[PDB]
Amino acid sequence: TFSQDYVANELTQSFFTITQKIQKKVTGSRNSTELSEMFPVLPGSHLLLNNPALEFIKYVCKVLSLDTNITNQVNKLNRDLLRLVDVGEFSEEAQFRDPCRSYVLPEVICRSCNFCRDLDLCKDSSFSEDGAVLPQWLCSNCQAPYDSSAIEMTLVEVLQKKLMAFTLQDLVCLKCRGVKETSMPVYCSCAGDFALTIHTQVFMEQIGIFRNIAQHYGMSYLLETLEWLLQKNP
Amino acid sequence: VFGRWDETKGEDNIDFMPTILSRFDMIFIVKDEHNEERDVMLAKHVITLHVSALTQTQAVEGEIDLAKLKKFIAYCRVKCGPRLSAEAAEKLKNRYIIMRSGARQHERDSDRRSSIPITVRQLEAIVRIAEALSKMKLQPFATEADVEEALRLFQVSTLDAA
Amino acid sequence: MFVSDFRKEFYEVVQSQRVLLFVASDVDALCACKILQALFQCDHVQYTLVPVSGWQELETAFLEHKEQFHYFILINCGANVDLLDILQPDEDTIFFVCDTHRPVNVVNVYNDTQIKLLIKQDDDLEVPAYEDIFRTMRRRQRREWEARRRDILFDYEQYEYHGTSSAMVMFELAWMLSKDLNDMLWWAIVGLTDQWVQDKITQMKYVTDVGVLQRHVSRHNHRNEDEENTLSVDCTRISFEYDLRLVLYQHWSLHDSLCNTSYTAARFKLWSVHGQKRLQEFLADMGLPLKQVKQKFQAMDISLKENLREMIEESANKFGMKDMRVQTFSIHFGFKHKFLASDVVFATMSLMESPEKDGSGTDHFIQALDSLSRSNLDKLYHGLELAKKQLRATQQTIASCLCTNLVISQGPFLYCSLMEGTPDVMLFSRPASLSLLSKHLLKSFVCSTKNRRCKLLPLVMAAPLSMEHGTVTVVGIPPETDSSDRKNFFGRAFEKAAESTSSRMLHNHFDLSVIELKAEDRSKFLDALISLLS
Amino acid sequence: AHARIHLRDYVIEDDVNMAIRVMLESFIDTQKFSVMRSMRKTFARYLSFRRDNNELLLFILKQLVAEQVTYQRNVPEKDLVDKARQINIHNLSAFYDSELFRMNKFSHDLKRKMI
Amino acid sequence: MAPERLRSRALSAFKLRGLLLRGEAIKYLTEALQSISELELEDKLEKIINAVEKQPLSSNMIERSVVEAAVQECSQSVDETIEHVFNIIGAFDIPRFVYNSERKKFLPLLMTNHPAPNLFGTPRDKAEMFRERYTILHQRTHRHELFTPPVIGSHPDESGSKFQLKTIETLLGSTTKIGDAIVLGMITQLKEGKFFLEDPTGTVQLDLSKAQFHSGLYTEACFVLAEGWFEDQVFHVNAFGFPPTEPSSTTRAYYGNINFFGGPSNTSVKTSAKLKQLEEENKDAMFVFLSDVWLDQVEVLEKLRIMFAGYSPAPPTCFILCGNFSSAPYGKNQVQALKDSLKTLADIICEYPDIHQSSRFVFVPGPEDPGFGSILPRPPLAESITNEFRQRVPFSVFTTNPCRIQYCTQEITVFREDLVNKMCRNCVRFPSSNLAIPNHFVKTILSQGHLTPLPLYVCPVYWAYDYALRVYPVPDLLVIADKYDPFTTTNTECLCINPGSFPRSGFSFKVFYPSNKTVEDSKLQGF
Repeated sequence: TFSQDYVANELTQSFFTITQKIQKKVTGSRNSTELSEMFPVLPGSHLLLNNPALEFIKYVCKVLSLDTNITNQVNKLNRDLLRLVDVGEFSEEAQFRDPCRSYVLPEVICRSCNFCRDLDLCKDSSFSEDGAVLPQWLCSNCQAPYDSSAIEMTLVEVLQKKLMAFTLQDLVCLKCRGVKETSMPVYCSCAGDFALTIHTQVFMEQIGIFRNIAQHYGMSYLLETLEWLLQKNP
Repeated sequence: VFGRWDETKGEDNIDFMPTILSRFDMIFIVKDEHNEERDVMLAKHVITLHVSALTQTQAVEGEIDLAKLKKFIAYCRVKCGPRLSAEAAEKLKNRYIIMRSGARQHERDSDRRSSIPITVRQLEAIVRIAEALSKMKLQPFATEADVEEALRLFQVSTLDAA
Repeated sequence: MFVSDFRKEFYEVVQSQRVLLFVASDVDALCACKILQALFQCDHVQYTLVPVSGWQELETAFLEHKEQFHYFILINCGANVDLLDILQPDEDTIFFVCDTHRPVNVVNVYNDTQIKLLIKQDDDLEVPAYEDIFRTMRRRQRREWEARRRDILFDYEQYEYHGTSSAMVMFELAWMLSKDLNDMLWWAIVGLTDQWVQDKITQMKYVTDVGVLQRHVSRHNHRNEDEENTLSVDCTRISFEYDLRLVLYQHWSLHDSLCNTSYTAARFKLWSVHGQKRLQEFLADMGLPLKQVKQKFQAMDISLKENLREMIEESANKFGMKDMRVQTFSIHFGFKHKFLASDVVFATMSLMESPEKDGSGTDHFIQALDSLSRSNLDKLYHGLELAKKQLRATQQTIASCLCTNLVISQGPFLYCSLMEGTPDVMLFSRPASLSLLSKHLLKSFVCSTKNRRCKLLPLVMAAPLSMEHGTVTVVGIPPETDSSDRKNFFGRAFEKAAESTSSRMLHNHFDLSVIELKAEDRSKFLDALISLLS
Repeated sequence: AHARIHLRDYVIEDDVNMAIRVMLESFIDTQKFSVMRSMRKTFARYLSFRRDNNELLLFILKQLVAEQVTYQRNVPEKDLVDKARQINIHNLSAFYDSELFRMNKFSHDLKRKMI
Repeated sequence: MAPERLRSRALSAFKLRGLLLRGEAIKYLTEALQSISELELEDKLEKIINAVEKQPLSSNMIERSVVEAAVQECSQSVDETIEHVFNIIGAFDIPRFVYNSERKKFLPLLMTNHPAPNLFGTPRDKAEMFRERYTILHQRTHRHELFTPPVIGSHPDESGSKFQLKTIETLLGSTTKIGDAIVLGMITQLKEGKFFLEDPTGTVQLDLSKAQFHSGLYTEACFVLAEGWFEDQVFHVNAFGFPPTEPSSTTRAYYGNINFFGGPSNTSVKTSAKLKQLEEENKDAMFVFLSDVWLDQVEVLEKLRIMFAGYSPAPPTCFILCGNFSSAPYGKNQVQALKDSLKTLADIICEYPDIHQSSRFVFVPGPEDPGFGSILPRPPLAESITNEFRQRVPFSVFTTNPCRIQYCTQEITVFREDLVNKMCRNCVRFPSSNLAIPNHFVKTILSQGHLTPLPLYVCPVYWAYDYALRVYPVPDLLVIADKYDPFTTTNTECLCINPGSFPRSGFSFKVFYPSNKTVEDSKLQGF
């Protein structure tokens, strides 16, 4: 239990040194057109990653803040290293966010082993497999693949039924919080305005998920449907 | 009455008589509702406002200066006196009947007279609110849209009496 | 090539032609443009006038206009770069260059056919010889010649500075054409006073050019007036003045002008809490009542206005301000209109560098250019109001920087920076006003500090430019000393530091000592500058 | 008010920290006695009970001394405060009145400026 | 002719009419007019200036393109044209008009504050659909003979030809047991069995114990004139009826010849003398209409070969193939099968080059075909499917469902959906059998003025594009492609037809002649 503090002091030294090392080396890298270009892009990637020492600090501190309840020294390291980078705590850029838009296709069945399992299409390390993504999309009973053709068609079908859910959604007034009863009103029983039950940004996020999935896995028919769905927008 | 508006106590939060409440065209119960997003944006606005006490008192886009707004109000007051259009008056008539029926049924359901009344003064209040909206635009008549905005404002002021 | 005679081999050429004026957004350029406009309008020359403020803008306008015009005039731009390389023109076009920037690029100097320079050959010029710049033991001799070439070219291009005013050059042309009006002479005076106000020239050169313009003022006055019978009060009357250095003191209260003049503010440390008491010591030495000093100058008692200049001079002498009086000019017309040349400079500059987010910088240029004509006198007065606001904001920024100690030594140069969202950083986002602020701030700093070494340092100053692109403007100022030549090396220093760092520097401004940087690049860029200046 | 107490013409981060501390300690005092523990932890950890920041200056001093000793073998107080005015740690006086540099055998003198 | 005098006179001719030519325009004009002298030059200049002014000029300054179009029109080049004579308009291309009540006029959206339509509509737009449907039917209703009499039109007052109208909010008041109330509103089963009426002012219960209903197939979301009396927050219906339908002649006589149908023409194409002539330039101007063309079947392909054999003599201007193109629409399988279908169709079309060069081929995909089938207006079939057919048969256009076809002065609407079954299942009152169901359906569609007079979950629609489904004013053809039954009907100078479903009609289909507006049966069942 108490050895958390000892390693915390050891990290108070080492983490400082390591942040200085990566800071001075990455900022001096002449191949950086912008430091945002430095980061790798996976099908789950959405964040505007910008300043590698900061992302490194954030991710390290996230795991350290969750692998013990004794977060006090981790919080102190956050304060010290964010000030060493000269970026403010309590800012948006200092907040951790999951770099991956995780998206799961559940209960994918394999005939090679007669087994069903859930599949995340954004999580996987597309750089190391590309065409081998389908072997990487193995059934966990075995190592047998799931195929690109049927999965692309499944994603398009998912998009169709999702867009149906959006187009037939309910609407809720922002003041009398019940659902919109009839087609007549622009304002509800009280004069509050209405709001979506299925917000547009849910669909922009899921469209971005499927777009990056299709881009990293070369799914051109899904990209046709997505390109049309993106064009007819505000 | 209890400092903050206490929703459990209902009409006891108001000590004003019905007779003086009827004379107010619009009654706002502006409750201070806690919310983190509004609080963050409000605090940022306040702090930037306090910082902006040194920046030469510059004007802002999409805004009228205070002096120009004052003179414009004086000009519109002396010049334009609007009236209601006929169909707009018909709309206001019907909506007044629905509103009065709602108030009566609410009072019957509570078995207690509401603190804030809804009367002919409130009808005329909606009338002159619509006329004020028309006078902003120097129009001789108040349209159905002007009456609609007047109804919207009075509905905000009437949700505040529910 | 240098034009030897403006009349024959420039003006009589373009007089028969359609012309395109490119004009920089600075007051000297505006005055030269007004003089040349008046000449062309007398002779019905079909000119087109285009404002520009950077190389990208000049390139865009030239690409838009290259097909239709063959004769181009560049005012306060183009001399210090290779115009053929930058613009890529057709060989039948001709570029006239009336630019105060120095040193002139050697390609522009020795290009005989296409680039013609409306620059005085008796200006301070040290162009290297042609054989030094343009083309086994023979290979060794050639390599030695190339080593000589790079050494001499670096010695030539190290320091940038400014020559004679373009407005003065254009008024010289107008005088040679015998079409010089009194208003043209006033524009020439304002053009010189722009250089003096912005400290682009030495005091000796300013006194020499004022001595030149004194003769023209005397000629214009005696053209149609003497001491026995005089002109109408409506006519413009330009008078030489040995007047006060204080800014806009005839349109302000004297308290405000003593507050916001960089000279007196730096001397008395009026940013500091003790400075107001020092100012009160000065005023009590003069014996001026405070209720009169804080009253507007036009409403001040004439008994006090009778000999105010001698009073201020003789009190300034014993308080240590040795050069309070300055040689300058004023213009009078009508009953109530009276301006100093410095006043017109500040008004036009404030109109041009106005912080309003309306239209475009070309729009602000247009307002500034219109204000230089007496048919648009209301614009001149509005510019004086904007100058009041600008000077107050300048002193507020200087006080903030010195109180919070943003100005900090970094070895061979002082460094300062303005943070986003601070009060009135918007007014100094634009590069020209930033350069002026940096000069005033450095004067205040060297007057404030006790450290004799720090009094000798130059200044580097930065401010935000575009948050969406994540960029900052940066300017470099030489050391502020009484006997400075007003030469600075920060153009080549910025260039060499950026190249040695592979930095994302956009070099868009006409002064080489003004640049744009991607913001995160600043740390390695500043480290490179420190290692370079050593 | 804290800036006025220090005769500062401009408000700094230390004054803001003091104001935040005053507000939060008063608010914690208004809570029930059982609730003060959870409330105090909530505000103290995240919301800027900025007691001291000695560790950054300790390792800055140690880094500068390591580089200087390495350079010497193959005015350090000025070298210390230069990096302290570069990074947002400008109130260096706490570091000199704290034991962290003392048990690392560092010391200060306003005349000699050696450490 | 002298170039300097030609330039000067051309510039003067445009200048006196108040028009400025750019340098390119005047240069091109002088080159075009170089072959003309004073016996013809000034008349030519006046003619081409009139041709310029006829165009939608946005400014006095003229670019080279406008004078190009003008002088080319002066030089004809429109002989045997297909442009101006035959257009296919996608549903997303239809102009978005909005009826303004105070002006009592349809305004295009550029002249208003209305935003552009998009798929991800606001909460307002979902209500705006039904509000605008009510608005169009309301302004339709009040122009009927039911309107109030003029100033002492009758010595005793009359109640709007005994059809005086009111809204819901008016009768929610003093009018209890008034025996002559008539209200326009939407039928809704707002509670189960307890039907309600709704209009933009409010709602009220419907006691429909007696219906006395006129002919027409009543469903939920149908707008009706409810005639009855009001008591106890219930409207006791005496009779139900739809609003009367207008002919397009009446609508355009009232509002002028606005191009509600869409397309290049600024005016309604039904009023144009030149286009009236170009319609009849071919006496046997002709079109063919089919549906559910299952080209994933070899039988359909072989029968199509025989149909091309049968219509080698007198080929159409265009073949119209409505969607549900497949026996088996079941995904990747059908994506590849439709690629094979179009490859084989291109083979067949190249085996009849005369029909290839004489006729066009357009496709209106159904809800079951691959892509965004299930929500209307459907986008066209996926371009990756069409690509080989695009390059091998350039004489073809894949388009949206519904799509609007114009042939000269006549208006054709094409829409693939099995809507009769949907309508009868969502029926509120089982109709009288004395009138046939396609006639019921067509009367309902025309009176409701909409292709989808059903709830949104029954007919999913992108909310802001609901105007594209509107049938207003009544066109020349309602080509409602539906499995139910091939048919032909008519009302209000429209012929409302169904080509059926080609595998289930015994491979029967329809033929149309706009030169006389006649319709013939391709009865080619044994072919």
